[PDB]
Amino acid sequence: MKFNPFVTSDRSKNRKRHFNAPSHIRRKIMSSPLSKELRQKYNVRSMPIRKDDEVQVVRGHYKGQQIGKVVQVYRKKYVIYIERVQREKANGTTVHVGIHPSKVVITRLKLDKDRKKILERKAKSRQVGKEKGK
Amino acid sequence: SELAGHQTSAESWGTGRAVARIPRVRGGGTHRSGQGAFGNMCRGGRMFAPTKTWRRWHRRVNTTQKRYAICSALAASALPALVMSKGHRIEEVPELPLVVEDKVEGYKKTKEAVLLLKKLKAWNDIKKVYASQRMRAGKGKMRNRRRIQRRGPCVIYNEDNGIVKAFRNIPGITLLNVTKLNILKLAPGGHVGRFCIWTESAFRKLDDLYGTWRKAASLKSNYNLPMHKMLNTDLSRILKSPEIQRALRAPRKKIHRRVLKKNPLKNLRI
RNA sequence: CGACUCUUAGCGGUGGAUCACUCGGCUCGUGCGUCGAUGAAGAACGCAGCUAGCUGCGAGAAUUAAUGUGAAUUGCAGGUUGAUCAUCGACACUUCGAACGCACUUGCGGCCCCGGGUUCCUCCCGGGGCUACGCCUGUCUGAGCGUCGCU
RNA sequence: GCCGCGACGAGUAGGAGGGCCGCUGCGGUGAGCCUUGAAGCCUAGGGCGCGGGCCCGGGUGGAGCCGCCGCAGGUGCAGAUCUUGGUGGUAGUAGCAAAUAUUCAAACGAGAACUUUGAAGGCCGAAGUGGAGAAGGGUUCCAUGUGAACAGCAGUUGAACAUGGGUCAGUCGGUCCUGAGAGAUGGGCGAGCGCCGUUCCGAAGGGACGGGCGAUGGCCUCCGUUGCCCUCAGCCGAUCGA
RNA sequence: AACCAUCUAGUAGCUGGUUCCCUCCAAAGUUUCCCUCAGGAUAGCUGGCGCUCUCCGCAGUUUUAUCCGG
RNA sequence: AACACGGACCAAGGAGUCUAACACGUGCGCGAGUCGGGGGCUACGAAAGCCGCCGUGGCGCAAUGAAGGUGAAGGCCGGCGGCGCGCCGCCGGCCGAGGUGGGAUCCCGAGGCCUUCCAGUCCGCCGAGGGCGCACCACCGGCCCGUCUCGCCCGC
RNA sequence: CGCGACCUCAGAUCAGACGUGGCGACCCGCUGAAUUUAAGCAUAUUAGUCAGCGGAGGAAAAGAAACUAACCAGGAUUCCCUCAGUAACGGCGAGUGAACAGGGAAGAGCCCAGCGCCGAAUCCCCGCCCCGCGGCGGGGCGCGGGAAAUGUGGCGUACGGAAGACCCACUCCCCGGCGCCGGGGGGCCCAAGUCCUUCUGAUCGAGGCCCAGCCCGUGGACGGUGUGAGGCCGGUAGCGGCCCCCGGCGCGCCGGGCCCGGGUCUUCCCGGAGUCGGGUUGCUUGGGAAUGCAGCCCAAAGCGGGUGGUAAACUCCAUCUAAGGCUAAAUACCGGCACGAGACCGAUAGUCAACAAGUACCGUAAGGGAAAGUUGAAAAGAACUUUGAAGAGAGAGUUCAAGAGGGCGUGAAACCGUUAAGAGGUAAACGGGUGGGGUCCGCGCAGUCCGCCCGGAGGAUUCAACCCGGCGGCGCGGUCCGGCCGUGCCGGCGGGGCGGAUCUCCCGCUCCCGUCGGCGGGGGACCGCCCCCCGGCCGGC
Ligand SMILES: [Mg+2]
Ligand SMILES: [Mg+2]
Ligand SMILES: [Mg+2]
Ligand SMILES: [Mg+2]
Ligand SMILES: [Mg+2]
Ligand SMILES: [Mg+2]
Ligand SMILES: [Mg+2]
Ligand SMILES: [Mg+2]
Ligand SMILES: [Mg+2]
Ligand SMILES: [Mg+2]
Ligand SMILES: [Mg+2]
Ligand SMILES: [Mg+2]
Ligand SMILES: [Mg+2]
Ligand SMILES: [Mg+2]
Ligand SMILES: [Mg+2]
Ligand SMILES: [Mg+2]
Ligand SMILES: [Mg+2]
Ligand SMILES: [Mg+2]
Ligand SMILES: [Mg+2]
Ligand SMILES: [Mg+2]
Ligand SMILES: [Mg+2]
Ligand SMILES: [Mg+2]
Ligand SMILES: [Mg+2]
Ligand SMILES: [Mg+2]
Ligand SMILES: [Mg+2]
Ligand SMILES: [Mg+2]
Ligand SMILES: [Mg+2]
Ligand SMILES: [Mg+2]
Ligand SMILES: [Mg+2]
Ligand SMILES: [Mg+2]
Ligand SMILES: [Mg+2]
Ligand SMILES: [Mg+2]
Ligand SMILES: [Mg+2]
Ligand SMILES: [Mg+2]
Ligand SMILES: [Mg+2]
Ligand SMILES: [Mg+2]
Ligand SMILES: [Mg+2]
Ligand SMILES: [Mg+2]
Ligand SMILES: [Mg+2]
Ligand SMILES: [Mg+2]
Ligand SMILES: [Mg+2]
Ligand SMILES: [Mg+2]
Ligand SMILES: [Mg+2]
Ligand SMILES: [Mg+2]
Ligand SMILES: [Mg+2]
Ligand SMILES: [Mg+2]
Ligand SMILES: [Mg+2]
Ligand SMILES: [Mg+2]
Ligand SMILES: [Mg+2]
Ligand SMILES: [Mg+2]
Ligand SMILES: [Mg+2]
Ligand SMILES: [Mg+2]
Ligand SMILES: [Mg+2]
Ligand SMILES: [Mg+2]
Ligand SMILES: [Mg+2]
Ligand SMILES: [Mg+2]
Ligand SMILES: [Mg+2]
Ligand SMILES: [Mg+2]
Ligand SMILES: [Mg+2]
Ligand SMILES: [Mg+2]
Repeated sequence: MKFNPFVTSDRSKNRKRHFNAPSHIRRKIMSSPLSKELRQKYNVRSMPIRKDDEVQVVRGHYKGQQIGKVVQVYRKKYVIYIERVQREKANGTTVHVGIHPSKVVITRLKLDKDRKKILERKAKSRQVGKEKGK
Repeated sequence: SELAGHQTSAESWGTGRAVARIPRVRGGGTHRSGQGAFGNMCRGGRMFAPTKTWRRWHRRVNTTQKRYAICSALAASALPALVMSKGHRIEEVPELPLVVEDKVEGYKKTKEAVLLLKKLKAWNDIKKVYASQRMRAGKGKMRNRRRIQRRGPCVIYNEDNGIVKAFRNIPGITLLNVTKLNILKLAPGGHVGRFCIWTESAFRKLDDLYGTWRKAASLKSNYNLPMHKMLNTDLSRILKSPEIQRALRAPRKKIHRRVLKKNPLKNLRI
């Protein structure tokens, strides 16, 4: 149960939050998990996804083991267009199909300055929370 | 709101014109002209007896009756048939007014409290609740009353030593202070037989809180236990005592059905 | 058997009831409880690469700076020493409006200062800064066979 | 609860009882049902109940629903010259009748009684079916293209639609003036937002020329540019109003 | 005796309408008073809830006595 | 049926409600008492629980009278003081809170309810006749407050 | 005459300042209706209400007695409960209608004038200099300028007070700064399966994970995600973490001001006028020989005045000190910002409006004021061929499905077309009773098994009785051994916990002459009730 009284547990207010969310929050919403190998490395459960990340789709029609590269993110529809997931429209032009980020797993991070910075912050809060809970 | 409906101006056309003699909207080339404002039957319009806030919501009740109730309910918790008929699954449980050692208070984690309920073999009721977690029917759905589940077994404690935090995660289980007991929870639906789990302190305190029949309660100012009207409920055993049977008449239990009238003029042997 | 008329069922049409969805209301409650001559409220007119409305904005005109965040917006073209979003203390805010130079025609003005204009002739032109009513404390200049003083 | 005996049964206005009659929602409860297809809907199928109504089969549909014990209600429609929304007969009917009128060929075009040109015949007959303006409308003006909808038949057309263009003043008007009058100030009245009243109980001029004295600016020549003092000044009522 | 909104859902002894089943019982239009006669009260008629006794009392009836009647 | 009115057809909507007070009936709690509703202490809960030196107060337990006020059995023996054997009043002792009729239930119980004929106890059951009488009704007395008439005494 | 003091009144685009309108849910002061009720109506009622006008704040207003009472007396205001539908008013009809005392929330008190003392001991502004300066202040210096005797400051104000003298005892407060240690706003973070099978277009479904009963749980609220998810993501829990800003109490120090008291005895001092009050008129109030308010007229006092709910005269008593002022807390809030919930409503409902709504549109104007939601998981929106001027269609084609093709979910009736069937001169339509034909169903179309018996035919390592082992039921085991209890009862050299309107020396405190009483408390006995220990009776399991 939630005991904090200023947080709301009401259906229409949360749906309103999502469908009318700003870009900077959407960034935070559209997150995906790390594989257990990478989880062994950084000791981190999940990360916000980036434009140039490699991914495996788990469910849907296009599922498999094909590590596809990301092409572009469409936050306004909360969805991403990936390298080989597409279908040909009649005239011939192919179209990348949108996929929801949660149905996706990272195999290789595009590692910038901030990305390493964030992973260390998350690791710090993990070490403190486990030793503190301990 | 009281305003609802009546904000329009609407003079009636009146007699003539072969029309209904109703409050009609005042002019203008648009749909709403002659279109009907007030009246429960008109579109829009004031529903009958606008719902007022100064309705009598709250019903007060007498103290003696409340305490009577808590007593009856507790008496029922000792009876097993009643506990079963409320559906609680309790066959291998050793004793219904199920008392426990006072070390549980010192528990602070659910893994332990669960393993405890396993040792007491009360988990099947929770198992029933888990299987029974499902969706509500109707418009409630859109007003945050979506999910429903069966009620579980009560746990009563005297003093909080972390146990509250420790149990609250298990679905169904209501905790209770003993001093501050509640009926709305003890007898849901006014139906008798919630399965309870007492602690030794709470079990001993009842003798002081309500008293026996020859010692009043020390805590409440003036309150003895509720009196019986008749003690020997089992009339089956009564009715076959020597004394009454001795003093009764003989049961005339032979059935004498309706006789058919045969004609004496015709039938000789009749 | 014909055509016509009546009745029922299958199928197709008109029309949009019912049922299921719900970023809206109503009601109750909590905590705060702040506008304006430093030009408010309201109205008008404008501003987008393709834009009419809705929404946002004031000649810096769908936004500047600063701070936080940390790589997009997207219907279409095109161009990480911080793109984009939010926060908002610096910066700015056209014209009517109590409305304030006098009028409501958007017409007339008045004073002072700059630059072209002179060749100080002052004209002519542009720009800039002032120019509402009432009332208060003080400043200044005045009035009165009002009341005195000296002559 | 079950069972046995007799006697009776019309009913408006009206009263009372029982409703495993039915609707919407709340606490318990059915280890209830459901994408191997819920609700709703359709049905010359099978059945139950005196009845209110309900249960099975079949078809359609694509996500939620019901039984039992208790509680609360905005809880059951044929009518109200009821409300809103939709559809019939009446009807392919009444009708498309104010002021004389059209006809022949040719062109584009898929197609022409009505478009255009030419030819022929008629009318309005300068108190005009003409040429120009005002108030008032506000892009309807002009060109190119379009042929959905509109122009009560049609249209290759149009004041319809879509794209684009277009209004140049010292001298033409407003702007200036006052007109019947409206309307400030002073003054008065008024609980008060405000009102009477327009020369009436008002210290109602900021102007000018010359003289003197002071003050600056210039080929300081001569003349400007501000100030005081002397001398002079009737207005009339601020202001709008063609 | 204009027009717009508000007081305003303004009053009506007067017309009009008023949503499921079955079962059981079942009327009045008469008295008196009212600026009462298209209306109320009030007695009357009706239902429902019961209660005290029953396995001596009562009757829209006659008879026998006895009065009354114009 | 009407030469009385409303109605072309269909779907959806559409009408004795809420609040206060009172009266009667019923169910529940406690009982000469009863009630905390206001106030105070202690996720669902704005609930729930407690308070009695928080029962102030409300309703009831006494009426009547305009008001000052007043306020709900009595009977009998001896004595003492006084008067026409008796009486009034004043001191000590006993019974002491009405009566009649009708009254559902209870009580007494002459006698008796069968084995072979008598003798012979205990337990039941029935019952002639007679009593104590609940509730309730009818009547009769008594008591209380106001009021009227007639009276004679006690007290500081 | 001229010059100079003052007084009174003007003008200035004088230097510096302030007002002016909006919002108006709640508040304050005025003015002020009628519908309607009374079965009519006219006074009353509706009602000091709607509507009009002005002025405010986060609250306002109120408020420290010209009081209540008439008791053994209480003691500012505001608000709740009760006093109460009471006393009273009223064509005595209809109806209207308070207060004081009592228990509660909160609780805080103060200031001038006057009368009088003090070299006006007072104030504002300019100028100059130093510090500080996003709430314009602190300090020093001017023959710098005004205000002020038509009265500035200190003390002090009805609870009395001062001056004077005489005794006793005193030392910390106020203003602003700096640095150092410990609520509010903003930002970023934190557990655990996509494990193995299976249906399906897509799975959040189903089944499974053994004795470490899948993993976490201080986290199983909720939302999202191609159906229905504790463990896929965001969040939720936690005296969990980190980073900024603002505040909050403390400490150490600087530059200034303030130099005040407690009692005693003696002498003096002390109050607010066109106001109270009266007559009179009109409104209002529960206030009735006038409760309040106002207008006119009259017009006062000082051992005085007002009040003491029936006018008046006489009379004693009581209680207050008006006619100058301030003042936070509890209380109110259908407007606003930003927040939370619900036995509410579900597109003819709910605000008029779930949407480009106060929009389109109407009226010269004041004002009036609508209709209108829904493809799909995914735009995959139908390339290509073919007839036709094209609209329109035919094949092919996406999708699980176009039986969802841009006003497109499901798609009833009224109404129409066609098809199939049956019939037809007393308009159609109906109830009862039968017949015929259709329609589909009966999964009909050689028809019941059940016990028991009799008889003939198979087969299984099988029946009874005893032994062993376990368990349950019962016990007149007449009365086997031991417990446990009793809304049962007696004994107590018991130990006590509550209550008592039954009694009871000591202690603590004030007063009187180490002595004598009183009040409060406390042991100390005494009565009732229960609980724990024994012993014994009765009865049960
Ligand atoms: Mg439903
Ligand atoms: Mg159809
Ligand atoms: Mg509809
Ligand atoms: Mg519907
Ligand atoms: Mg723009
Ligand atoms: Mg920037
Ligand atoms: Mg930023
Ligand atoms: Mg003009
Ligand atoms: Mg009958
Ligand atoms: Mg009948
Ligand atoms: Mg379907
Ligand atoms: Mg569906
Ligand atoms: Mg209907
Ligand atoms: Mg004809
Ligand atoms: Mg014709
Ligand atoms: Mg014509
Ligand atoms: Mg003609
Ligand atoms: Mg002619
Ligand atoms: Mg022309
Ligand atoms: Mg044109
Ligand atoms: Mg034509
Ligand atoms: Mg020219
Ligand atoms: Mg005027
Ligand atoms: Mg002019
Ligand atoms: Mg002109
Ligand atoms: Mg009505
Ligand atoms: Mg009306
Ligand atoms: Mg009629
Ligand atoms: Mg006669
Ligand atoms: Mg006739
Ligand atoms: Mg008709
Ligand atoms: Mg009752
Ligand atoms: Mg000035
Ligand atoms: Mg305002
Ligand atoms: Mg009347
Ligand atoms: Mg009437
Ligand atoms: Mg009348
Ligand atoms: Mg009045
Ligand atoms: Mg009144
Ligand atoms: Mg303010
Ligand atoms: Mg105030
Ligand atoms: Mg005041
Ligand atoms: Mg005062
Ligand atoms: Mg009082
Ligand atoms: Mg003072
Ligand atoms: Mg002072
Ligand atoms: Mg003074
Ligand atoms: Mg979900
Ligand atoms: Mg979930
Ligand atoms: Mg699971
Ligand atoms: Mg998570
Ligand atoms: Mg938490
Ligand atoms: Mg009055
Ligand atoms: Mg006065
Ligand atoms: Mg009096
Ligand atoms: Mg609507
Ligand atoms: Mg439609
Ligand atoms: Mg459809
Ligand atoms: Mg039908
Ligand atoms: Mg046919």
